[PDB]
Amino acid sequence: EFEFPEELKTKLQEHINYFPKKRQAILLCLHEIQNYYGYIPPESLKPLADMLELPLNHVEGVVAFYDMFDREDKAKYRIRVCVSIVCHLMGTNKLLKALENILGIKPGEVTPDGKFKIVPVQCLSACSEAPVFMVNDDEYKFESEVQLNEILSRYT
Amino acid sequence: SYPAIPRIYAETTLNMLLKRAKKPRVHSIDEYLKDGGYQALEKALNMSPEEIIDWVDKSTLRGRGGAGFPTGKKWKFAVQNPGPRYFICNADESEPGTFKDRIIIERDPHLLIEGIIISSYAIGANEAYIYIRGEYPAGYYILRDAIEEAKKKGFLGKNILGSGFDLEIYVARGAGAYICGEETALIESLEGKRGHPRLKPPYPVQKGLWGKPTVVNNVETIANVPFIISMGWEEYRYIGPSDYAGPKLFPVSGKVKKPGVYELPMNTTLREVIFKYAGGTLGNKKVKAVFSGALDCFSSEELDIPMDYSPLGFGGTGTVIVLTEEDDIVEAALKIAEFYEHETCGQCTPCRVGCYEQANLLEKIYKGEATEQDWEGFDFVNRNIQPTSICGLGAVAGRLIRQTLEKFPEEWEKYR
Ligand SMILES: Cc1cc2nc3c(=O)[nH]c(=O)nc-3n(C[C@H](O)[C@H](O)[C@H](O)COP(=O)(O)O)c2cc1C
Ligand code: SF4
Ligand code: FES
Ligand code: NA
Repeated sequence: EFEFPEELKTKLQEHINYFPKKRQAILLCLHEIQNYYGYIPPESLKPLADMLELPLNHVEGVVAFYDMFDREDKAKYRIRVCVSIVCHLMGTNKLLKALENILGIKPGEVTPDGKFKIVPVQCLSACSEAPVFMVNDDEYKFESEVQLNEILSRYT
Repeated sequence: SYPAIPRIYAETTLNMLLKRAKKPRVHSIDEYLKDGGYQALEKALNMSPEEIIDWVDKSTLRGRGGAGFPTGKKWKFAVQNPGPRYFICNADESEPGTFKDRIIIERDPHLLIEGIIISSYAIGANEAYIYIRGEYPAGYYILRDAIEEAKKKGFLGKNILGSGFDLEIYVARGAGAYICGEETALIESLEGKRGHPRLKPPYPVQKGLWGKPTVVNNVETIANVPFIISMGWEEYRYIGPSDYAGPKLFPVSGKVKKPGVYELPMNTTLREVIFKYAGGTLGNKKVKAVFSGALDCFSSEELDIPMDYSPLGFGGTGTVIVLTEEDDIVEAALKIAEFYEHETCGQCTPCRVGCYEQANLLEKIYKGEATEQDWEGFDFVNRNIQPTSICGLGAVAGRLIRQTLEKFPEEWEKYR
């Protein structure tokens, strides 16, 4: 019953044909699926496994292992907040408090409209610009609530 | 158009690896060529692979990924074994406080691509990979575009510049695991599996990707290869101390006035990095400790050490996280424990349970909820993450924390 929309299927086939061996494309495909849906739909794993010519068990294991993949919550924008040593020292808690005042959600939560999800992550390796956060692929230094609010207003 | 990247401050006294990357923007192939870019590759293709290995060896270049293995020697080990051989650029950079590699990838991708081509030619690899962490999406799109620019100017593809040497560079993405920076786990991930380190020996140089001889080198290591060929090994060896020669990137963060990446010789001291280059501390507060990534902890009495790979030197990757007098060391140690808890792959039992328990018990200690048994258990677990471990993570998960216990006992005793 589950079918990948042609525009996604095409992008997926491109990754599968990119490396010398099909199975090497598993992570590029999973990033593509998550960017398309806003999560990894459990039903997408069987068609992907078939395309990669891998058992479903292998794909499920890979999805479970890699922390960037989320099989439970659909979110238009993922706010990855660094909770490691440098950002902690420089203001992770100020960033989280600002996010709560603006969006009304805490780490691991998704807004009622399914628009934003706060994801706590390890070191994003932009430590000199602590406290760091990402909004999907975009990465920023948190300065203040006023600055953060303006950044978030760009994601509609 | 690429995703937003924070503008990391970058400064150099050597004008080599940061010649262009001191400017926070993408330097495309035309600007790169205008600086004499790809001319070291042209010179390399006119030399034998054996000669390139000899120059890289004589340069004294050592791995910038943390283990410091001599690069030229690593190449000799791989070419001892029959082909096909594979070349891998390790762009997984995920250790807390480490942001040196990304500024090369994002601002001077061609310096890295040129290094990859020369290195691949040296080891006879016709297929190379860049494995870049999933949290570097901009770095990924910049490298894909730069690789295509190199293809169009004939630096990649078949019979590169009429040399008869073929090379394709594939860009692979990680997806959230620090362990995927471990060279055998990186290879497992590149093979389309979970990033689980392999039992060593065999080492990748003998049996790596698809069981074939594989050379894995860090971004910063590779970025030196064009300078070694352009300058020649002798001129390169003149930079900095003769025993730890060449430029080195220092990612500096925490309570400094000017956090960012510094390109400096390796005879620079830790105190010079902090005060002479990074502008001293925020609010001129006393330095309490320096965390060498998630690996070591140096006290305020240890700042006169050189930034080299000597035993008394700073070591690691040159990662400098500055903590001042107001920063709680126990609260800081908890953040390190939490890192290892989140990153153990779980294959080894003392690593799997030790990384979990060190963080769980340390949180109890921090929150004032630890019993005497939790305190004794914490000390035991911290000293016992390493047994039976098959990779470097288990061996170091308790290292920095043990050092805070030894160097800051007054602070820990306050939590008792
Ligand atoms: C847990 C763990 C994580 C590592 N992460 C990285 C990393 O992100 N980048 C890197 O180049 N090396 C990393 N390494 C080291 C590599 O295994 C390897 O030593 C290195 O990539 C070899 O290149 P080099 O000789 O140029 O330093 C890591 C090692 C371990 C044990
Ligand atoms: S030491 Fe830890 S991280 Fe390394 S293979 Fe064993 S369980 Fe995994
Ligand atoms: S500690 Fe937050 S980006 Fe490194
Ligand atoms: Na990774």
